[PDB]
Amino acid sequence: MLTVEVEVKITADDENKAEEIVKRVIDEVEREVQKQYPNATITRTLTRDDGTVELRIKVKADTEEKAKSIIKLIEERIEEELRKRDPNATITRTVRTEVGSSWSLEHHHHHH
Repeated sequence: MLTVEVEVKITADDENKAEEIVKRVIDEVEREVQKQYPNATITRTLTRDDGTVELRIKVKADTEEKAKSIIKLIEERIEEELRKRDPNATITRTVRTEVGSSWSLEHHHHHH
């Protein structure tokens, strides 16, 4: 299993109330993901910058694909519940983990 780190930049009308909603929502979704994926660990850090609630989600899951599933359904919910009262509630996915560390497989064809 691997850990996936994304930065979801949540812009709302009230960054105070945006923080409040997104806090509860992830925690309510967390307990429902824990029963689907027992080994998957949901971690989140809301850090407010320039009026944006910068939600950095860390999902340690079986694969990256199954982690992105968890991330996406969180990004659904946190924008839905927030948009109901904050009209300009829009989340920005910025992935902070890159998976594609290439290497030179140099092999000199030297046999006798």
